[PDB]
This record gives sequence, structure tokens and C-alpha cells, in this order.
Amino acid sequence: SVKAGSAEDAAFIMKNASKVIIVPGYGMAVAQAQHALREMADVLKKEGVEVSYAIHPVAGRMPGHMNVLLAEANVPYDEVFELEEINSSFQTADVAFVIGANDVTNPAAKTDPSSPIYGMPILDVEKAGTVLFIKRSMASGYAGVENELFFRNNTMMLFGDAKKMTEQIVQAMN
Amino acid sequence: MKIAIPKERRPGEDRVAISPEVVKKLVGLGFEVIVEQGAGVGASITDDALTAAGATIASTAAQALSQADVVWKVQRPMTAEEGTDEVALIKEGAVLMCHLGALTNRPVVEALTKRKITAYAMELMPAISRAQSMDILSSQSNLAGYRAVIDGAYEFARAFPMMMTAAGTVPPARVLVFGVGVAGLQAIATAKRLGAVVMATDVRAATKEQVESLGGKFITVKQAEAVLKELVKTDIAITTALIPGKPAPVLITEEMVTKMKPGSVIIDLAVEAGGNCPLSEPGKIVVKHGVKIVGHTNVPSRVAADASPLFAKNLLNFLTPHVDKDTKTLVMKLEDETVSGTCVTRDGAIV
Amino acid sequence: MKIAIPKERRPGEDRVAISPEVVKKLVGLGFEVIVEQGAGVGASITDDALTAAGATIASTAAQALSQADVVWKVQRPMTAEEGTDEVALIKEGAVLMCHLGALTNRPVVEALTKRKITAYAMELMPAISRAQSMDILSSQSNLAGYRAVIDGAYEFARAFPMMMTAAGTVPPARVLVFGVGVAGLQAIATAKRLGAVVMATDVRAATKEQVESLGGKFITKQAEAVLKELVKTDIAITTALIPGKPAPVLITEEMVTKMKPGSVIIDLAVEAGGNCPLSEPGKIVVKHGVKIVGHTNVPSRVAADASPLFAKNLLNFLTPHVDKDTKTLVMKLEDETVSGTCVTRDGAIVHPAL
Ligand SMILES: NC(=O)c1ccc[n+]([C@@H]2O[C@H](COP(=O)([O-])OP(=O)(O)OC[C@H]3O[C@@H](n4cnc5c(N)ncnc54)[C@H](OP(=O)(O)O)[C@@H]3O)[C@@H](O)[C@H]2O)c1
Repeated sequence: SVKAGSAEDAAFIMKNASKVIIVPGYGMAVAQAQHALREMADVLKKEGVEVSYAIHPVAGRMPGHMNVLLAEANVPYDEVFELEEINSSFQTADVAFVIGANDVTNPAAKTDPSSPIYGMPILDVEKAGTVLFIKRSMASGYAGVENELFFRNNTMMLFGDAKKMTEQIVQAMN
Repeated sequence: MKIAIPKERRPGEDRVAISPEVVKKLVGLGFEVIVEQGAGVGASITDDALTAAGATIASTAAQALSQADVVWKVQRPMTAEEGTDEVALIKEGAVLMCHLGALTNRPVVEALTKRKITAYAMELMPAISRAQSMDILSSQSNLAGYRAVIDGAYEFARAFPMMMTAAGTVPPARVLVFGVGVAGLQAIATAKRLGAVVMATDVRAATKEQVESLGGKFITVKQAEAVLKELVKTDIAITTALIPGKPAPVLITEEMVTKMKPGSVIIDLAVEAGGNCPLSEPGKIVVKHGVKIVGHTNVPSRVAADASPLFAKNLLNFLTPHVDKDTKTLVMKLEDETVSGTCVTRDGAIV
Repeated sequence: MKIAIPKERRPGEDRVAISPEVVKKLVGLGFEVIVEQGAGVGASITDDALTAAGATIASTAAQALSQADVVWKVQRPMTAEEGTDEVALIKEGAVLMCHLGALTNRPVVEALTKRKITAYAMELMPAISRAQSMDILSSQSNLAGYRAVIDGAYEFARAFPMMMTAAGTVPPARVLVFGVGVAGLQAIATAKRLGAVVMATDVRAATKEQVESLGGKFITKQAEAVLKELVKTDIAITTALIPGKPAPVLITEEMVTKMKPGSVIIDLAVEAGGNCPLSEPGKIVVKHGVKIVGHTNVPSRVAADASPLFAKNLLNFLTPHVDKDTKTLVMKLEDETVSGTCVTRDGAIVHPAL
């Protein structure tokens, strides 16, 4: 069921990728993990990897929550996309780097009427080859429900603080 | 079927319930889109920009609303004894959708009942995950949070960020945000991206983390002593605590204003609901104790060119589900909790 | 010695040529600091804050200036022919330090010369590294760049930052800064701070660096790239000025034609002729759906920040010319910051302006 990983082996994935799509959520904001995220990104772009940020509509706890932080971290806007614009690109992307995001990817919204998120459009991050989740623990998100993606063959949990975990990764990507 | 969008006639109101984008998608649903000429001028939306999307341009209000099966407005329609009788201009039995303030404006509700108009109060949108894209309160007061910092910056005779130059350094502005809802969070965001030292406080629990998820400091070390200690060194103070239909709670009293530095300002986004500062007057920039008490009215209308598209697409998200025959007939599915939770009147009957 | 700072009498002038910090520096150097009552009101500096700093308060401008050996002022002294003869208040043979506007204001130069006032024109501070801490143009035009964006956002009915939202994606505002600058570079930085996509142009090559340093897009015969960007632009901020000669025309009337409605222009050279023709001084003009802002005296709009810096420029310019506890001021002539900015002296206009 639960497949766990480390920063050292999280770097083995994205280094060995041709296209990666970043999915930042509320946990990325709580940890203030954005300067390290931008740092991880341009390391890869310098290595030839394709990088993009999938910013979800209700990601975070306010409109544009993710945007101001990434904007402060000097992420180019030409690499940032709305759900509607990138949601299909997960097909081709072989790795989905999900930092601090949870509810925003939960397929319970797409296939479970009893779910309190049912009907909400999500980012299709189960389509990409591997699915990475940075997350302190197994706790739920704002919704209060549990996420099926966690217990999947192409999913690995990177348990820890989104900041430190991302710095550890950058330093494992040396 | 036709849908019409008039010009907002309320004084100060420069938003509009339409954008070039939502016209296109309304036409694709089988609508004939009609709008009053110059209805979107206050939102930087030219008439030809609507026809570019597929809109019909009508010359006047009445010559556009009489024919409409559905009507999209930003803010409640004016009655006869309110200035201009717009309620009367809507077709009998047509569907209305806008910000009504129904639970506070019963008279406009009854005026609609008379004319057998089905009205949907967009502000009563149930707070469910899927219906967040339909919520106007959230979309609109967010831009209010952004505006507040812009106004604050404007009224302030000092720069917000810290600036080191050839001839010394000016310190950063010290901001204090009272209450952290959607507006508070966006203020903090704008204040801190601007370069100021942002402080924030709220009586809510999970606020501290949320505030900290922006770079701001949640005031916590004789409790309001920690609040005070900060408020005196403060330069700009933004209050956002708005109780639902009740009066805005008092957060900055007179003797608290007297403690502030001369030149400091207070943006009070609760004015229209009593004020978070009772020393603030609606629409007026009051000056007391060397402190500007800013109390602008209808704040999202000061970001009208960005508020209107968000409002239009809010309105669109709510409607789209209910349109189909293959695509040319509207039937609001009452089963839908969003419909029943927001409908205020229908067929000459209050619900 | 005795040093005096009057209130600024010219319309809209809210700055003041002093702050409490610089008062403490002056007294320490061996000065009596005179300041006219309420001079720093526009700059949020109380008379109390100055007395506490060590300065003396004069009831009137005349009184403050009567016994003043050295005079610090922001804008040029007004002559008798302007309704307020401020030149007549300065003691004969006293030293003057202010933004004289010397080259464009010769009648004031004679007026001072006729009283034998040695007046230093701070705006002509030579372009060297050590004298930048003395440079009033940069210090103040730097605030003008900042304020040029805060005025942009205030007139703009859209938001600056990009914002992905349940109700859709709020796009980032698009800013185009004309003429990199102290002002221009500061506009770039503040706009990017707000979350706008900033672009920028200037005739100087080495610009790219500082523009890109701020994370701004330096535009790269070449003029057709601007017209292609200006059409996409929401906020256009022009800062290009020429000494003596009128301002360059970077944005013509037909350029305004091709701009989006609800789209602002802050013409910071409005007073020097303007970079945009239809930009009018002291007004906000609405033309072709484009709001053209031409505020006068923009550094005065940041008075509370503009003043303390201005005061340090002067302090920096003056300090090295004080002896060691000798209680005497003597501007070493052979110093090039002195030599280059002395417009008149000892009753004779001793400067290249015959
Ligand atoms: N954006 C808005 O305007 C808004 C408004 C109201 C509600 N919401 C709701 O909030 C949700 C936002 O989407 P989201 O993708 O961010 O999902 P989310 O529900 O916020 O998930 C956040 C996840 O991040 C983790 N986290 C918290 N602190 C962390 C840290 N220090 N380091 C690493 N991980 C941390 C949490 O698990 P751990 O603690 O175990 O790590 C949690 O599972 C949506 O469900 C939306 O409905 C949004």
C-alpha cells in the first residue's frame, strides 16, 4: 500500500526524467518552501529536464496563494499554468512533483458522490509516470478525507517538512 | 433563448456582469447574448469587445431587458422609489441572477415576486468545494484585500518597502491586518510582497498558521497588550472583520487611534457594515489624531476591470450545468443544492 | 556656526530639507540648528522631534534665516518678483545649498549674486561614486520611480499580480518602463514586487544587466519591439529627462491610440515637457481610453521618506568641509563636488553661465 521514499532517492527520480510538472499546495506555503522549490527547478532545467508548475484554482487557502510565493521566489510566469491549460499534459510528463498539495489532486472529487469535494475539478496527477508527494505525515488536507493516490504503484510519499525535504533534494541533486 | 446584462446604475458601481470570455461560452450554450451599450466601460470592456465574442449590443437598458429570458446583473436591481425602476424593465417570468442582499433587502425581493421573476441570490451560495467557483463573496472581497494595500500605499507619505540607496536607508512600512478572511490574507500577501513588515491578528484559531503561510507574524507573545505594542509602531492598518448580516465588530477604538504615529493610516473595509473602527465614516477619508481613517465604499468596484470577469465567470459556473436540449434551453435543476440553496423567489412566490 | 532650514513655500512642496537624525549630526559637528516652525509637517516631522534632536525653532522664515551662516532649503529661493522675496531673508555673504534649478532659473542666480550669497546647486552634483551619497537627483528620483508605480496601481482598475482562482485566472498586469534610471530601475523593482510582468527599454547598452538583475525583461532598428509590447501594456511609466533641453517624446498620440482601455501612463517627465504629448502637468487626462498621469513634484508625494534622505545628501555634501572641533565651515574649493556645484560666489556668478 504505502510506498515511502527519501530526499536522496527523490532526486534519483526527477534527475532521471525528461519532463516534470510541479504541483504546489497549502503545505508548500506553511513550510515557506518556495525558494528551495525554485532552486530545485532551475537545477533540472540546467540539466535538460522539462519543468512546469500546475497551479490549481482553490490551491492554498486564498486566491493566488501559490502565485505570490512563487512570484517572490522568481519563478518565471511562462512556466506557470492554470488547471485548464496544463491538466492534459500529465499524460506526457513522467513525474509529478506534488509539494504540500493534497485535496487538489484527490480523485474522490471525480468518482465519489458522498465525498465533500465531489464535483470539484482537480489536477490529473495520477496520469504521470510517477507521483511524488511531499508531506509531513498521512494526515488529511482541508477536506478531511483521505487520498487514494497515496496507496498506488506509481506514488511515493516523501514524509517530512516541505522546506527541509526540498532543500535535502536540491543538495542530493548537486 | 436570450440573456441580457445591463449597465450597473448604482452610484460608484463600475463593475458589470459580463466579459468577452463568458459571452463566447454563453453563445456556445445556445444563448443570444445582449448587453446595454457602455455597460462595461467602467470595467475597461468596450462595446466592440463584446460583439467580438458574439454579443448583441442594445442601445438602452429597457431596449435590452424586456426581451431577455435570463438577466445577469452585478448588484440588486433598483426599484421605483429607489431612483430608477429596473425591476420593472425585466421581463415577467425571466430569470434573475445577481448580488441581491436578500436577507437585508426584502423590499427588492417582494418587488420581484410581484413581477413573477425567478431570482437567485448569488451571495447565498452554499460553501461546498465544487461551488467555490460560483462564490462571489470570495471572488470579490479578495480583490478588496488587494485594493486596501494599494489605497494604503497611496495615502501613505512614505514608501512601503525598505530602500537602501546612496544616501541612507528608509525603513519598511509596518502593516497590521485585523481579521483574516479572504480579504485579510490577500492584503497580507500584497503588503508583504510590497516589502513591508506585515503583522496580523484574528480571534480565529487556525489563523496563525495561515498568516505564517504568507511571511506575516501572528501577534502572540495582558493579551491586547501584545496587539497594542504592535499597533503603536504601525504605519498602515487594514481591518476586514465583517460579521455576516450583523454589525462589523469594533477592533480599533478612539483611544487606540490616539496612540498611533502621525502620518499613519487606517483602511477600514468594514465601514458599510458599521466599521471595524467606529471613528470611520463611509466614503470619506477622515483625519483624526494625525491619522487617516480611510473608509472607501464598494471596494471591489475600484478593481472593476478585474472584478467583472471573475463575477461573470462566477455567474457562468453556476448556470452552465442547467442548460441543455442539445444546447438551447435552460432548466435549473432544483435537485442541485446550489440552485435550491440560492433561489430566493420564483413564479410570484417567495421560497 | 548657525544653520537654518525654512519651510518650503512653493505650491505643493511638502518636503523639508532636514530630519531629526541629521539635526543630531549637525549639532555634533558644532552647529546651532535653526528650523522654521512647522517646516516638516508635510514630511511627518514634528517640531518636538527636532527640539528633542537638538535644533532651535524659529517662529518665522525671516527670523530663522536672519542670522543663518548656512542655509539648507529644498527648492530654489523665491524672488521678490514671485510674491515672496525669500532671497532677502538670507544673510549677505551666507552660504546656500538647495536644488537651485540654476541653468533654467537665472534671475534667481542674479538675485543671490546681488546679495553676495555663495549658492551651491545640488542638482549639478558631479557623477562620481563618493558623491552619490550627496546626490539629490538620484535619492529623490528613486522615490519617484517607486511612487510612479503606486500611482499606476491606484489609477489602474485591474490588479497587478497574477492570481489563479475558483472564478478563473486573474492575469498579471503588464508594465513597460521607458528609460532605465534611478527612477526607471526603481519602477521596475516595485512593479515586479507587485507581481506584474515588467519590460523595459533605454538607449544605453549596459542597461540589460541591472534590468535583468531585477528580473525585468530588457527589450531587444530596435524601436519596433516596443510598439509590439506597448500594445500589450497595461502600465507605461516613462522617466526620460534631459538637462536643460525638453523631455524626449517616447510615446506619441497615435501610440496611445493602439493601447488597451483601462491602461495607464505615468509620465514622470511631465514637468520637463513630458514623454507623452497629451500628459498635462498637475492633472490626470483621459485620452482614447488611456489615463495619462502627469503629477507635479512626485518626490513630494513621498515627502516623509523623500525629506530625511534629501537631508542626508546635504549632510554628506557638507560634513567633510567641517574642521576638527574648530567650529568653522570652509568649502575646500579644489574639491570637485564643491567646484562643480558652486554657481555663484562672493557677489559674482563664478560658473560657466556668462
Ligand atoms: N485557496 C482557497 O481560496 C481555499 C479557500 C477555502 C478552502 N480551501 C481548501 O483548501 C484546500 C487547498 O488545496 P491543497 O492542495 O493545498 O490541499 P490541502 O487540503 O491544503 O492539503 C495540505 C497538505 O499539506 C500538508 N502540510 C501541511 N503543512 C506542511 C508542512 N509544513 N510541510 C509539508 N506538508 C505540509 C498536509 O499534510 P501533513 O500535515 O501531514 O504534512 C496536508 O495534507 C482545498 O481542498 C480547498 O478546498 C481553499
